[PDB]
Amino acid sequence: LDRSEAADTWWGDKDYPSSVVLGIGKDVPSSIYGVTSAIAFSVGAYCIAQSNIINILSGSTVNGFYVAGALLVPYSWGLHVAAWIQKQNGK
Amino acid sequence: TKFPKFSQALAQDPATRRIWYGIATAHDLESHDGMTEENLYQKIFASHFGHLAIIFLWTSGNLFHVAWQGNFQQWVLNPLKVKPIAHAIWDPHFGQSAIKAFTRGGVSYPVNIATSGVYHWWYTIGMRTNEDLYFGALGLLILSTALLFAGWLHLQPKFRPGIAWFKNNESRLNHHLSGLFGVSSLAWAGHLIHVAIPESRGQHIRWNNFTSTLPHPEGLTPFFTGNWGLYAENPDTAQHIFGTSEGAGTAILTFLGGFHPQTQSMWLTDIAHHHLAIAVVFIFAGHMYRTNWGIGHSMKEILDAHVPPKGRLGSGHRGLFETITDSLHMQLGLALASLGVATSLVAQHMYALPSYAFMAKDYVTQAALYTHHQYIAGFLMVGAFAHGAIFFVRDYDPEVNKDNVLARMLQHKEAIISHLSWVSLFLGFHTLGLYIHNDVCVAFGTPEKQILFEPVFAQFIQAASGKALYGFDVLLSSPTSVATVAGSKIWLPGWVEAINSGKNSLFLTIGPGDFLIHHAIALALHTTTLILVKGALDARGSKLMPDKKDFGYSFPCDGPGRGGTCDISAWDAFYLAMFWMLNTIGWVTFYWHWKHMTIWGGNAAAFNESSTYIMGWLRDYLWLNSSPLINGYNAFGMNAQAVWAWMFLFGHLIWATGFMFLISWRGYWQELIETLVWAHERTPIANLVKWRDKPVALSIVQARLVGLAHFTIGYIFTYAPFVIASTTGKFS
Amino acid sequence: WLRDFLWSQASQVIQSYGSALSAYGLIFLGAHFIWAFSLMFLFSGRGYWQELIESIVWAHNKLKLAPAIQPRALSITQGRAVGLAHYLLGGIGTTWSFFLARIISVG
Amino acid sequence: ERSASIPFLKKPPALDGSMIGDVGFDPLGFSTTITELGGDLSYVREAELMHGRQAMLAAVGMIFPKVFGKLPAPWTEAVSTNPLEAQYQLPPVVLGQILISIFIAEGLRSRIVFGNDPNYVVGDHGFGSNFLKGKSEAQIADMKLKELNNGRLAMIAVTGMFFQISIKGNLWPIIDG
Amino acid sequence: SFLPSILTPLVTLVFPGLCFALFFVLIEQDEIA
Amino acid sequence: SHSVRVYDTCIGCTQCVRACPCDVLEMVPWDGCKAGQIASAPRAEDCIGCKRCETACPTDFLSVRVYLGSETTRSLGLSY
Amino acid sequence: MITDGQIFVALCIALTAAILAIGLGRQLYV
Amino acid sequence: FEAGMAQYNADYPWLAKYGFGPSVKAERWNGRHAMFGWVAILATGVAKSHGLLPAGDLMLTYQDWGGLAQQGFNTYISNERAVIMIAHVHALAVSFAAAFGPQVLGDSLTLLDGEKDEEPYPAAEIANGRMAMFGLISLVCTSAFTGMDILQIVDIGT
Ligand code: CLA
Ligand SMILES: CC(=O)O[C@H]1CC(C)(C)C(=C=C/C(C)=C/C=C/C(C)=C/C=C/C=C(C)/C=C/C=C(\C)C(=O)C[C@@]23O[C@]2(C)C[C@@H](O)CC3(C)C)[C@](C)(O)C1
Ligand SMILES: CC1=C(C#C/C(C)=C/C=C/C(C)=C/C=C/C=C(C)/C=C/C=C(C)/C=C/[C@@]23O[C@]2(C)C[C@@H](O)CC3(C)C)C(C)(C)C[C@H](O)C1
Ligand SMILES: CC1=C(/C=C/C(C)=C/C=C/C(C)=C/C=C/C=C(C)/C=C/C=C(C)/C=C/C2=C(C)CCCC2(C)C)C(C)(C)CCC1
Repeated sequence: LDRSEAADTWWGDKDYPSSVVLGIGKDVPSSIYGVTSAIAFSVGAYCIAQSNIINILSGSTVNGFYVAGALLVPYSWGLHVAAWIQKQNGK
Repeated sequence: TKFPKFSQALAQDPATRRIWYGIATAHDLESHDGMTEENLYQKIFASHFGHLAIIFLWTSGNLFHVAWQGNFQQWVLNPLKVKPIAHAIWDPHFGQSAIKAFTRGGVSYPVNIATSGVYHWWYTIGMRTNEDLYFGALGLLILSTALLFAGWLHLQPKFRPGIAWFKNNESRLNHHLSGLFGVSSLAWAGHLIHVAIPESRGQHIRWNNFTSTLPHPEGLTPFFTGNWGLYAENPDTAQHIFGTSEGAGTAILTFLGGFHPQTQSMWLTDIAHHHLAIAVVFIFAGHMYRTNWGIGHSMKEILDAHVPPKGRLGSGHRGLFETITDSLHMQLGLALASLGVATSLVAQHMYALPSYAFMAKDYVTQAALYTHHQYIAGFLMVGAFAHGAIFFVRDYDPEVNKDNVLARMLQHKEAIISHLSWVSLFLGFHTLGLYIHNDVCVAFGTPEKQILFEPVFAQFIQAASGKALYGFDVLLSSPTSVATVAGSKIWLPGWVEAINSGKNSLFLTIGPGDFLIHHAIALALHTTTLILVKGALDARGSKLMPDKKDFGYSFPCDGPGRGGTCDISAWDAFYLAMFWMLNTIGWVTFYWHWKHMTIWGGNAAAFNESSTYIMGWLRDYLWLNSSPLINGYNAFGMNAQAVWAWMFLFGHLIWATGFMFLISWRGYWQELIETLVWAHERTPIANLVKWRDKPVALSIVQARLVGLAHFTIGYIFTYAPFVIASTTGKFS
Repeated sequence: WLRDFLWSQASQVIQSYGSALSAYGLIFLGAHFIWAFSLMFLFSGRGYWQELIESIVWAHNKLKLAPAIQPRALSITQGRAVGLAHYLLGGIGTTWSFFLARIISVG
Repeated sequence: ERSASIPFLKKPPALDGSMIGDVGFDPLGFSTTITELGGDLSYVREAELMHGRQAMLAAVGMIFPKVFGKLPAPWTEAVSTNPLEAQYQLPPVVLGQILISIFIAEGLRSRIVFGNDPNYVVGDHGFGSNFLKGKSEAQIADMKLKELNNGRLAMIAVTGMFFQISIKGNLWPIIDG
Repeated sequence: SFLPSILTPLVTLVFPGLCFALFFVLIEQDEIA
Repeated sequence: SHSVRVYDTCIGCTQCVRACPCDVLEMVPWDGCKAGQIASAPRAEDCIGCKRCETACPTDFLSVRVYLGSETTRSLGLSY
Repeated sequence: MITDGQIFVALCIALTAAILAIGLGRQLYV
Repeated sequence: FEAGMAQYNADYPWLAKYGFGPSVKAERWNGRHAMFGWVAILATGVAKSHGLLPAGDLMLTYQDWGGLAQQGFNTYISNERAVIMIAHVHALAVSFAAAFGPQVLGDSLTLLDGEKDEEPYPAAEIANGRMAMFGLISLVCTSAFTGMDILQIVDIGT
């Protein structure tokens, strides 16, 4: 990737960042971002709790579909940050 | 067309400083005459190829010498008694007594006893005969040949890569993380599962039958069906003997934790699972950046738009991409800092969690490896800071970094330097004061008055990790804790016994001596960082010299005007911080060596009692353990440690010779050389033989460099014989 | 020379704590400390210390207590003199304590 | 604009039909990155011809030892007819002397490979070039394309063969055991 | 073996001496006209 | 040889030329300064680099400045 | 036990590496 | 091959002038030494047959030759090795006198220095040298591969 092939994303003067920083998610509405963030956080917390807390994680038997979904907690964080960004962008 | 062809100024230089400066500026390709960026990058690429070839030649040489002259096959049968042999000695200066003394290790010729752990490493990864070592040496030789050919090839016209290709950061980072780290770690996991675990379990898997022999009885059917726990089922038993099928399991990927009981080293199944998992993580990480398809990330965009609100960090990270991708010194500094941190990490982790079989009981190899890697970590950290300073004085553009996160460092450099000075002064004052207080209290026959502070926070961390002797009863030390309950079924059953077992270096017990020495280490680190940070930040300029950037990185001075300007160039801040690097690593290695020597001797009370005062440090560590070294040769005879004694006094001599260059400066020697020039020119006969380069005293920076090199080399060559010879003589 | 004179006869100095020669042991360590301290002045240079003093002067000016008599790094001749004086004091004190402790203990 | 071999992908920018066997087949873009670097495709084309010729020779010499016969057997009676086993069963004399023959051939080739000869044609070592004197340039292109296609086929074939002998121990339509 | 005797002096006395001689002569070579 | 430069902060004090031990510096007429003269270095090849000019310069920072560079017999000041 | 022939072929490979290193050094110098 | 010579010369432009390199003088001198060496190994063969060389299982001692004796090392130096090494030392000393000394008589070594040239190729001694050196490289090749020694190969082949 060359230095020229890069959009101007700097937003220090502005109060909020442009939607270009979201990449492919620039056009995603804020309501969809927020509701998906809530669903993702709930599902990931449920998966981690059922993997480690409710059942103590045994090496012989780990579900895998609970290991997946545990990654949605960072995804939920990103989704709610993007929800805020889209809310301030009015998009 | 003189020797410094790259430097016309040095070519026209008529004195003997031409040779010195050409040699020491040979690799400073950025400042060479008629140099372009593309040629610079291509030459760097070729030099990298040559360097890799040298590394592989060194490895192949070690392997070949152990195969040819080493007792590897004998050592394999009885690792804990046979002393590994490095290589044979050929010396026509040896006497008969020397030949007899150096004849050891169950061989008929003089030899050197290896202290690098290569025997343990090769035995663990599954080398059993000299033939395997020889074939590995041949493979490494062929690899070095290929790398040298590649280095030659990529300087050719049609094969010279371009500047855009060199500056393609995204593709390089993607591949050097998904392939160089990820796929290579996956390959190592495959090697373990295919060759190392079977060899530790008593199976001879080599190239002629690794295709036929299955790593697991089930094969890849569990892997493709998703029943991956079958590979963890049936682990190795606690009665297993390394290298024999008795007590051997069938698991290839486990998370037992702890240590293998016979070897007191980590399980090879655990290591294979580690490398497999981390390879998966690296391969996932290496798809982050955008390369030719659309998916990915743009590092320029990420850095540009990472700026916090209301200008907290100024304009944020704008322009950092440009400065980093344009300046090679910043990249070099970041790489050196990361590698120094990694070297410190491996030094701290090898002794705490030994991975190679029977290395825990090999006390000489452990101390040698720890000292080695700690010293290299210090060197790499000093280099990282030095190249950061060079970047500031050579490659920093304030126009690009207009109100940048990097420019604000220069903005509040005065505050940074003043606070580093404060913390250094506080730590030094109070650590030295407590040490002297303890010294005087013990000296006046009243040790009860010592100010002994228990390292409560470190002990709390040990308890949280699983230690129980302190009685804190927190987290993993508490049986009821949710953390213990969660981890109870995977690794804690092994980890708890490993940490609580007292025969191991995992989370050593600590006390007031540990408190005091840790605060001394903090003092030394903060002072070294103070010197290096001040050099880097004042490299551009100062109140005594605002135009330092015009003069550059390494210049002698600005003259005696303005009160004197000695050691102002910020190369002199490398020079001055190298002393503190040697000091801090020396303190760290003294601490490690003494605390481990006492524990190996089962006499930890000696450290716990005498380490609280400097007289105890001088008496019970240096004076006590220096006897087997200095007695390597005496009036009555000589032992195998005579070489180590000679070297201790040789390192002493080099260290003392450095003081000459560091104390006496150039004018005295220039006048003396003028007198010698007069004498040579005026004597008869000898005046027919006449120099070509006018002899002159060494330059100021040249002599600072030479004195520092003498200091450092004497330091290492007088500490290495001590740490090896004393440990060998005591065998504890 | 290193083994049978320095190492051998340093026993009476290092083993002096808790006795009448504990003062000689303390002076031994202090003389070693001063000898090491002297190397700072002997190896270092005035420009570094002047820049460091500039940073510290900024720190004091921030709190409005920078002195009217502006602080300066020592002159070059003075730095050499201070290093030499500390070097000689440390060395002579080390030998003084060592000889006195050894001879008082054995003779 | 579109590749002639893969009609739903863009044409490789480097390839432009000025080479033998050019059908725009470069999904990864080796030619593209080489042209960005600055080098030419002469090295890759000559390496392709080398590999294709070697693969053709290897394929014929691997179907032969057990087809028309393992020589009159002066010394090859002990060498196994299995090709993957014969390589670890050649004697020292024959092995080293085949080695030195191919070494001198490759060392002779290396100079014109990495040289700066402007008149050098890729795949023109002068060995057996006399037949090309009679033929015309269109015929020359056709014959070079036939050579390239045969080598391209053999590179993949052989590869199969080797694997079939390794894992099954026999080819399907020939070499019954 | 005899390789140590054959090679150690060859590579530690003869070769480094020739290298020092060559380097000295090369650095003392003057500019071409 | 070293590079001697004079910046327009000069005030024609002629003390650099007095401190000069090699006749590298001289006063030449000028408009900017009230004294009507400015230091100049027409013989930089004779410079040795002791920076007595810089020591004697009374400006807040040095109007006369010497940058060390290529070494020669004259710059090294070798009598042999 | 490493054989004399084994040491000799390893030495030959080392000499090849030496020649390539000399070539690489020359190309780096130019 | 002249192209390879120009490539070398070009690369190494210094060694070239003295004749060190792929030069006819160098080829001639080796050839002379290789012919003398065929004569030498034949002389040692007949000397060993006639038990000329003090020989056997006798070995040197540290008290007679010191650290060069290598007594106590794995290497077992023989008196035949010592005497043949002394003969070779005498040969080397005479050669060094002939080379670095006056060109008393005969032929130079360093291309007669003096900016002389290399006369590209009785004058058949260069052909004989080709013969002798190819024979020598063949002898090392068999000694390395077949492992059948040197004197034994010479004796059975002759
Ligand atoms: C291909 C690589 C690989 C293989 C063969 C194994 C094999 C094994 N692991 Mg696993 N493991 C891996 C990678 C791998 N691991 C990675 C990357 C991690 C994260 C660091 C772990 C962490 C881990 C732990 C902590 C434990 C195991 C254990 C096990 C055993 C049973 C697992 C099981 O039944 O899962 C069956 C699951 C599936 C068939 C589906 C998995 C699909 C995943 C979730 C897809 C997404 C991956 C994700 C993006 C990668 C990043 C990691 C993220 C979760 C943070 C078995 C020996 C257990 C063991 O041996 O205990 C003694 C155990 O306790 N593993
Ligand atoms: C002195 C001298 O000689 O001068 C030379 C000079 C010069 C110019 C070089 C000359 C020439 C021409 C030469 C050298 C010609 C050589 C030609 C040669 C040797 C050409 C082989 C092709 C093989 C192919 C395509 C194989 C396909 C193979 C395939 C596709 C398969 O069979 C596939 C398959 O096998 C698998 C994979 C698995 C099996 O289950 C199934 C089968 C069996 C189906 C001259 C003029 O003649 C003479
Ligand atoms: C393949 C190829 C090329 C090539 C080639 C070829 C075929 C090269 C062949 C080279 C060849 C065949 C080179 C042999 C040298 C032998 C010598 C010098 C032996 C001297 C040995 C001597 C002088 C020994 C003397 C003694 O020891 C003896 C015997 C007895 C002892 O008492 C002691 C003495 C000292 C008396 C090109 C054309 C170059 C281009 C490109 O590279 C590709
Ligand atoms: C001058 C300069 C430079 C340099 C610099 C340097 C040299 C630096 C270094 C630095 C460093 C060297 C740093 C480090 C750091 C570290 C850190 C920051 C860490 C962290 C950690 C963490 C976070 C952890 C955590 C955890 C975990 C994870 C687990 C367990 C627990 C705990 C808590 C421990 C450069 C080149 C850039 C350029 C510019 C200038």
